[PDB]
Amino acid sequence: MQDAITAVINASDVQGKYLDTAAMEKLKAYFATGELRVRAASVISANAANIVKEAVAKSLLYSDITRPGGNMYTTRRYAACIRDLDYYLRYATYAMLAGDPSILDERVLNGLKETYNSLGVPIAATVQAIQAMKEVTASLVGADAGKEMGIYFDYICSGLS
Amino acid sequence: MQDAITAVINASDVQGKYLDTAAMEKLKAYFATGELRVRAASVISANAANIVKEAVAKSLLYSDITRPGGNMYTTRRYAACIRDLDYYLRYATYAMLAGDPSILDERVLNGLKETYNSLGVPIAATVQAIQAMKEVTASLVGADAGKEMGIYFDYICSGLS
Amino acid sequence: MQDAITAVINASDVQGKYLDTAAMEKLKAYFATGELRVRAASVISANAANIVKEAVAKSLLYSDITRPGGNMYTTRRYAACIRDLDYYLRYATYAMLAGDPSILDERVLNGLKETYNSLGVPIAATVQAIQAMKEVTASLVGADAGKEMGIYFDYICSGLS
Amino acid sequence: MQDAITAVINASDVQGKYLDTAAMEKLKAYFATGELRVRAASVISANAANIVKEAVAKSLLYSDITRPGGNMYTTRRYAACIRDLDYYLRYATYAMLAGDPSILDERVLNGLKETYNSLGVPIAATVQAIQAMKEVTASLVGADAGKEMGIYFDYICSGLS
Amino acid sequence: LYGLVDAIIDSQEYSEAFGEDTVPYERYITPQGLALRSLRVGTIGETGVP
Amino acid sequence: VVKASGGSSVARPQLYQTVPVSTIIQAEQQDRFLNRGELDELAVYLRSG
Amino acid sequence: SVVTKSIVNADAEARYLSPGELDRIKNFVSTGERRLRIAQTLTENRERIVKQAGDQLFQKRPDVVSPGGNAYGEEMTATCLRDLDYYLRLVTYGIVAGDVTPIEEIGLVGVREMYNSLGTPIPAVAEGIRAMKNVACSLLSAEDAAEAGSYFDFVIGAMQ
Amino acid sequence: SVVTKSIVNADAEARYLSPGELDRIKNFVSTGERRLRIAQTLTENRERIVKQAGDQLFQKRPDVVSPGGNAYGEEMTATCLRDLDYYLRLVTYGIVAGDVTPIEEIGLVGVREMYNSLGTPIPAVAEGIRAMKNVACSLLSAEDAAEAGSYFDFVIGAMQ
Amino acid sequence: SVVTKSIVNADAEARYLSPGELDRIKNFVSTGERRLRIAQTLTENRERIVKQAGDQLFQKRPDVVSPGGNAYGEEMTATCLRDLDYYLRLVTYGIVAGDVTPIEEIGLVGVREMYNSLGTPIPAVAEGIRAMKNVACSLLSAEDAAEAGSYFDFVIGAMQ
Amino acid sequence: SVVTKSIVNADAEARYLSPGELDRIKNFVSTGERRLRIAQTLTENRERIVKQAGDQLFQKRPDVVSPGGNAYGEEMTATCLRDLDYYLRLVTYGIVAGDVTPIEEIGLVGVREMYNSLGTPIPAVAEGIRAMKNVACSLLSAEDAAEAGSYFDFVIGAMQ
Amino acid sequence: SVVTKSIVNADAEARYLSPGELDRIKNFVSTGERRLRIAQTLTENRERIVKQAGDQLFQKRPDVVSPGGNAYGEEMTATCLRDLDYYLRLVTYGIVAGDVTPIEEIGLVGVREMYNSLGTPIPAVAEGIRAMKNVACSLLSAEDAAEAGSYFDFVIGAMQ
Amino acid sequence: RMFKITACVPSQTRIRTQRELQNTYFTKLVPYENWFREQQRIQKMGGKIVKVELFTGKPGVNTGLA
Amino acid sequence: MRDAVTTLIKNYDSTGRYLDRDAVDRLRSYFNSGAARVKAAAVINANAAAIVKEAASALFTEQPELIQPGGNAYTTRRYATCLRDMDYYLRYASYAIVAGDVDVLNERVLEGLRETYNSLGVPIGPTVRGIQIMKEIVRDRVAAAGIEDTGIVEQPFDYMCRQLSEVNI
Ligand SMILES: *[C@H](C)[C@H]1/C(=C/c2[nH]c(/C=C3N=C(/C=C4\NC(=O)C(CC)=C4C)C(C)=C\3CCC(=O)O)c(CCC(=O)O)c2C)NC(=O)[C@@H]1C
Ligand SMILES: *[C@H](C)[C@H]1/C(=C/c2[nH]c(/C=C3N=C(/C=C4\NC(=O)C(CC)=C4C)C(C)=C\3CCC(=O)O)c(CCC(=O)O)c2C)NC(=O)[C@@H]1C
Ligand SMILES: *[C@H](C)[C@H]1/C(=C/c2[nH]c(/C=C3N=C(/C=C4\NC(=O)C(CC)=C4C)C(C)=C\3CCC(=O)O)c(CCC(=O)O)c2C)NC(=O)[C@@H]1C
Ligand SMILES: *[C@H](C)[C@H]1/C(=C/c2[nH]c(/C=C3N=C(/C=C4\NC(=O)C(CC)=C4C)C(C)=C\3CCC(=O)O)c(CCC(=O)O)c2C)NC(=O)[C@@H]1C
Ligand SMILES: *[C@H](C)[C@H]1/C(=C/c2[nH]c(/C=C3N=C(/C=C4\NC(=O)C(CC)=C4C)C(C)=C\3CCC(=O)O)c(CCC(=O)O)c2C)NC(=O)[C@@H]1C
Ligand SMILES: *[C@H](C)[C@H]1/C(=C/c2[nH]c(/C=C3N=C(/C=C4\NC(=O)C(CC)=C4C)C(C)=C\3CCC(=O)O)c(CCC(=O)O)c2C)NC(=O)[C@@H]1C
Repeated sequence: MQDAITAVINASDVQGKYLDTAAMEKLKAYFATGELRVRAASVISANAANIVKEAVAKSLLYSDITRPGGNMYTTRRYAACIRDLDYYLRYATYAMLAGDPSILDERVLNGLKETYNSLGVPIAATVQAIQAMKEVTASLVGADAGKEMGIYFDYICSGLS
Repeated sequence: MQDAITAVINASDVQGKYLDTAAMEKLKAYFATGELRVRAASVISANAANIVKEAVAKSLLYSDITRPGGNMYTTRRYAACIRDLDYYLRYATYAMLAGDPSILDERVLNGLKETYNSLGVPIAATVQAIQAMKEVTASLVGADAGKEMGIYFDYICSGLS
Repeated sequence: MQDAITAVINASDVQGKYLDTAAMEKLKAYFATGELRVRAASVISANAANIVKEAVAKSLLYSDITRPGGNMYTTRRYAACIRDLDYYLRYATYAMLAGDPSILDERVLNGLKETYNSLGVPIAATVQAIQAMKEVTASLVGADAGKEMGIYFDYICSGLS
Repeated sequence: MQDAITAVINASDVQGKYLDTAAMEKLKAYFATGELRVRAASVISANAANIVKEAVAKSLLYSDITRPGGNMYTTRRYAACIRDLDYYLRYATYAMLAGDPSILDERVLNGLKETYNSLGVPIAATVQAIQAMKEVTASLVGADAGKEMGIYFDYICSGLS
Repeated sequence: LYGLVDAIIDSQEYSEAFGEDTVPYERYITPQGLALRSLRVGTIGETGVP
Repeated sequence: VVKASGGSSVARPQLYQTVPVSTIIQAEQQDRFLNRGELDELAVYLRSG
Repeated sequence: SVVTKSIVNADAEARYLSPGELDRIKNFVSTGERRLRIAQTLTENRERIVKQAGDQLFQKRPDVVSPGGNAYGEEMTATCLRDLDYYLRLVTYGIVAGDVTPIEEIGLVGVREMYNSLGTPIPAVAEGIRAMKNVACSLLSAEDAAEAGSYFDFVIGAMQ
Repeated sequence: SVVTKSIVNADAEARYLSPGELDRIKNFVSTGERRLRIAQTLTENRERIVKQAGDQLFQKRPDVVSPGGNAYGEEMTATCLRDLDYYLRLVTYGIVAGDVTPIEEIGLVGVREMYNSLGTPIPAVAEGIRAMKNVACSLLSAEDAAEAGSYFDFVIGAMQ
Repeated sequence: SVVTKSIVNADAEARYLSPGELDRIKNFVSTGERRLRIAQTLTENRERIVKQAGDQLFQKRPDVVSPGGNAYGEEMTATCLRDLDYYLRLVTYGIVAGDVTPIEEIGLVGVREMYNSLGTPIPAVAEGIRAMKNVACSLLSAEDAAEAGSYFDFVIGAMQ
Repeated sequence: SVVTKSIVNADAEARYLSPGELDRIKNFVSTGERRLRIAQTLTENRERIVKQAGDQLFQKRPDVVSPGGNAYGEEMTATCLRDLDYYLRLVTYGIVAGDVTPIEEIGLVGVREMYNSLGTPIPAVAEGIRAMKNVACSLLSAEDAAEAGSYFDFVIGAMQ
Repeated sequence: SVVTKSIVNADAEARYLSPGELDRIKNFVSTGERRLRIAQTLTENRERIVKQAGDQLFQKRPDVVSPGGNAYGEEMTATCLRDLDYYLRLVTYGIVAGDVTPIEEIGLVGVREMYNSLGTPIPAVAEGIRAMKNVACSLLSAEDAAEAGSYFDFVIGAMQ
Repeated sequence: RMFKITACVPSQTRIRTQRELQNTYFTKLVPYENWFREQQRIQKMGGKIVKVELFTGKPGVNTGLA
Repeated sequence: MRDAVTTLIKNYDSTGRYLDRDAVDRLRSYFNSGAARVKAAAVINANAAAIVKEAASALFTEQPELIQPGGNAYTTRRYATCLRDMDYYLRYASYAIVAGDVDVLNERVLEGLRETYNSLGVPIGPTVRGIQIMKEIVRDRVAAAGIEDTGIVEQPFDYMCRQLSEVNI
């Protein structure tokens, strides 16, 4: 649970040094991008359900995954899958606000692959859906903030894979 | 492993459509920068050793990391650390040539957090070193190649984080 | 707990097709064996205490196990052992009614070896006592049900070993 | 592996300090214990098979472990168990010679608990067996080095637990 | 967290065991928790062989 | 009742070979920055295209 | 099945199946032949049931087939008709099982979440199943139709 | 930081960050330039702040430097001054972060436990931090000192 | 208000208001004039915003006014426009407050349940409020409209 | 150490320690006191050894300490002296261990890689350790000097 | 078994079972009835076979049951007879299977290790099994006894 | 808004030795949000609260009541 | 890898019991039906290629989406590997029909199959349907050949389908 500001100061703290000028430059960078990050976060908040719905339609619906015997087929499984996509999008938004994928590490990816492998969830199909969510999010929040959201979606994909 | 051409062709192939004009534009951009990519790659190959030397001197050297018990103390550990910086540079060069980050995800980032967390390697210090390598490399190869190589260095940095 | 009917309908559901005539044949078969299964379950329920009393007397009583230091010595441990024999009988009866070993797999045998090995319970003696219960049960419900109660009791013994 | 010498020097190396006078006292103590340790190692080396024989008799044999379905039943498994007990004896004697339990931690304990739980090996019986080995070894090598062997035998018990 | 906490504390099992007057207490352990406690030398005692 | 084998990690087999990937693949497996001649071969393709 | 629902609720209390539950299973297995016949008829007439019921649903609630609804165009309308087919199939499974357990686990758990995240009016789905119930009443004998109507009623009950 | 506290509350309530919390983050990122400037002045003058405030602490509380006091002798006094330096470093961190949680995480949680173990008197340490606040206020402008003083005030309040 | 929410939250922890919360209420005091100005201009255009945004809602979703839609008949169309007006009234309250505590309590908690009982589609309400957000942004000053859009975003996000 | 060397080899052969190896460690424990004495004298005179041998190194190769050399300037030349101090410390570790094992781990692995990338001439480093060996020989008795000479010799051979 | 040997070899080939392999296991299942009869004679007469084989063991090798021997004692001789019983049971398994691999899996893989641990003369165990073979051949016909001897003699050969 | 009510909860007959006086007569403070659960518990007990009061002065505010 | 005989032996050995009359009865049942099992496996082995081809065509007509560009069998590279999987199932199922026990299928085919299919992206539901289509074709062929009890031939395919499929309770 480190944001960019906390990460900068934490590294300084471990070294035992007052904030250096280079660290000030890194903090300035976070403050500089803050406005676009906050704006995109509010946009995702408003369109949260739609982002997930579009991603499911773009990557998962009318496919082997949702047709009978595909592990998203039963209604309980469909509800579970969209719940997980909601979880991914919410923590990606938190990560964009903070500037750090550490929240994704601690709250999503610390045991996710083992749970998915045990349950039988197809990792590749989830990765496809998360990638589609990246495309939809980029359109909704704008390309400039879309690059920022993209890195955190990629973090989820790298950990999940 | 996928280069940009492989990704474009495969996306078109899944859809079933012949290569569309927008896809042609993406491929055309990659081909157009081909001369710059090859030129920069040769520069990296020639200057790779000094790129690493400068980057280690910039951040890791004369630091707590090289102090006794700092995890680059031992001569073993120092040699391995500069090797890993060589790895990141080499695979960043591969990623630049291909134009896609799949090399980084397939070979560099499918065991990186496991290896580094198991060894105790300090991720923050590695991130600082790779950022320093990005700056040194950008100076040697010029701004256009500094931007391209920079995105792949950033990929490795965020993945390590 | 999947039974024969639930398993048949589930398999047809996975394929996606409505219930086939062949599936109807299988369901008719289970309905045919319903009379023996229900009758045997009623017999087991009424005589459950006597089944366990006879099995304990035949196999476990007046041995080292029931004498000081034998793991059935303490009054606590004796009551726990008879409770475990009741467990195996009850879930074997559930399995016979269902026509499916899924309940045994899911609830009874999962981690049974690990719990017993952690507690110090002799798994060899538990297997022998379950065999004694199998013989007593076979006598009480007759060869028709004893054949089936045999397969479910032996399922427990195979897993427990 | 770290023996006592290597542990002392590595502890000093981590701080970065030359070997202190207190560290010299530690090393001198190890050198003082050297004769009794080497003598005891030769005793165990010649009497290794007898130690395993006596221990398996004292604890493992004539129990539910060796009755059919008890995990040590079958000649394959009885051979395997005596092989594992000799593993413990050999590494424990290595540890007596070196003076540090790092051999046990590196070559025995790490991962053994998971493999044993996977294979179904009773873990209580293993602990009781190696404690029985401790009793036999104390008799053969004498009390003073039996004091020493016990430390490493107990280390193995704690790791398996 | 607040919803999950109230679900657990409002559950029928919290009222059945621990009631509404009793501090909660450890009522069960997984077998590899009993392995850690009860199989160290000094706690194993006789547990495992006659 | 069918216990699994390790854990399933997504595996990406190569559908087809291309000159970019092929040159980079062999360089990666021999652990050497793309040799000047091989780099020029990729450059032949890239100046073309 | 009625068997597993009896076993599950008895397992919770840690009892052997009580005599009343055993009697219930006895009756269910005896009348299983009748149940299989009921499901056979619905399976045979599945095409007609879906077609007639779909027309009735669209007529009663034209908004769904109007623009701006979930099912606009033949592509979306076909998928809606398939969903109605799904629920007919689940009702057949329910009749054969003798309990609502197949219906519940396969297709009544998370229905609100799935259809809400699909952009579909759940009350309209409920009316569609009501229409299928009426069609099924036509195609079944009175005593059988009452029993099958119970499973249709459970579907609409969770739906709305 | 404001961003991390907002995320923590939203995470514990399963809530996309509320508009008010987003507004708080917006104001904080804008004031960033002023925040970093205040931190730069404080760290540049850290030697003067610690020295002057340490003199004030010993003058106000002679018992701490009297025999039997915690900071008796040159080395003990040096460690006391180092603790004051630590707390100033924490205050600079807090000013930059815009939240007191970096100060709380590092050095303020369990401070009673740590100092009680060491034998140090907590209120006397609070006197030292109060003196540091006075010196920093002299080194800062009025608008700057009000913001930085609030972080000093939290430190003394928690260590009261 | 932000002050009221902050005071209650501090009361729970039995803490005097922390420096960050003091800063937040300080900024609320500072921006009060802009808050009142935003409320006044939106109030001036209160009828216009609701009516034209309602037209946009109907235009985007024809099923709303089609047969089977809840807003069928001139009286029901009036009720839908009134709901848009209710939310605008709450949004102006919330803008004045600087906190979503009024918006939440008055008109958002249980909105799914209330509209489900009424039969109304909450997603359609969401589209209507989105149209209101755009209209209000155009009438409001662009810099001020950025802050107001966040509060409209909260309302539409809660709708689902 | 001798003990670790024997145990590693025997562990690979899955064999209780061979009788000869047991005798070898017996001789090592008897010789340990002499080893500790040698380490004691070298570490007690460590400042002398490093200082005068470093002077010899710079005198023998002034280009190395000249401007443009790796040890150009006060800071860099001090760090070069520190490297000489490090290698003396590792030699003391090796003397106590009775085998190169500690020195061949802490240093002597990838020294070529580290130094060659660092820019330093590794033959010059070898000359520096040779000078330290000569000074140590003066400080040691003849037979004692032979063993310490062996460990220094291993270092210089690895350097070359 | 014959069936598993055929399947395993075919699977290693990665080819469907050969027609010749299928005919071989056709012969195996044809002779199954004879195999079962031979097994049942040995099983039902196991008490007599073990007792008479025990007499022959304890007279052909009187040392093993003499004082100081492995089997000396009322209980030690009982465990020895149990071991003979174990091997007879394995032989019946093998007679049913048509292959010696069930016998070899459950015993004869590590018998040397197990008995060397237990301090037993494995030649004496072999002579006990030979006594079992002699006793069993007379309880079977000459044609049947030749089959039984094969499974009794693989055991003895492995015992050496 | 927290509602405080005194309920002579009907005897559950769950006391052997032990003590049931504290359960038998209860004076408690209940949040208005949690008062529904309290009423359900009173139904299980069998005894309605003799006296019911609410600490907050006014029962309803349509807005910002909190 | 266990046959019916080896399985009965394994159970009885773990419990330390000489084979009683119940064991002999079940062993006799396997031996009596062994001739029919051999004939059925011979039919499958003889028509192995034809069964695979017919089952593949039936599966793709039932589920066109696989052959379309989105599906996993789209190009001929994957079409070949998919046909190979069909051949795998038939080969191991014929082994299981000879064996009379589904342990062969469990140990060599089904174990790890879901992990492998999820990682490679292979869709499991279509594969279950393909196995079922093989089951029906094979049952038709053995019934034509003259094997009266097709319970021996269908049960291995059914076990593969149940283990490979999810629960969908
Ligand atoms: C029909 C009464 C209403 C309606 C429906 C509609 N449905 C879809 C698409 C899907 N429906 C499902 C539902 C299920 N999956 C299941 O496994 C089960 C139980 C066995 C059910 C009920 C799913 C999974 C999909 C999508 C993926 C798929 O391929 O099945 C749509 C299309 C959604 C879209 O925008 O693409 C629609 C419109 N529409 C109506 O008007 C009725 C009120
Ligand atoms: C959706 C893109 C894919 C998919 C997923 C799917 N997941 C589940 C069930 C679970 N998912 C999780 C995941 C998480 N837990 C977390 O804490 C986090 C981080 C916030 C994540 C991502 C968990 C724990 C479960 C288990 C809950 C349970 O008991 O199921 C299912 C349900 C499986 C089932 O059988 O019910 C599904 C279907 N499925 C797909 O088809 C997509 C490709
Ligand atoms: C001296 C005889 C020669 C020489 C050396 C020189 N070294 C450095 C810098 C470093 N040397 C080390 C060496 C070690 N690190 C280790 O862990 C060990 C084993 C315990 C050794 C030997 C390291 C880490 C550094 C980097 C700085 C640091 O310690 O953090 C320098 C400075 C290089 C520079 O310009 O940056 C020099 C000059 N130089 C000579 O001229 C001699 C021939
Ligand atoms: C340097 C910036 C930091 C650092 C590094 C350090 N790394 C290691 C050891 C390993 N590094 C890797 C990583 C990779 N292996 C690869 O094949 C690739 C490319 C595909 C990478 C990135 C691995 C596997 C190891 C361990 C195996 C080995 O020794 O090579 C060490 C050694 C740790 C040890 O003592 O065992 C160190 C010290 N150290 C630092 O201080 C920097 C911050
Ligand atoms: C005597 C006062 C009454 C009575 C008793 C009776 N008991 C048994 C058999 C057993 N009793 C025990 C009891 C214990 N095991 C324990 O570990 C402890 C605490 C240390 C106790 C009290 C057990 C285990 C048995 C089983 C046999 C065995 O020990 O192996 C019998 C025999 C019953 C039978 O049919 O076998 C009897 C008769 N009988 C009376 O008439 C008195 C009222
Ligand atoms: C008898 C012909 C000879 C003989 C044997 C003897 N054996 C033992 C003790 C044991 N024997 C076994 C053997 C087996 N375990 C198995 O799993 C199998 C295959 C199914 C076999 C054959 C075991 C395990 C024991 C240990 C005790 C136990 O069963 O728990 C003894 C007793 C040894 C002792 O002193 O403890 C003897 C005497 N002795 C003879 O004289 C014959 C030549």
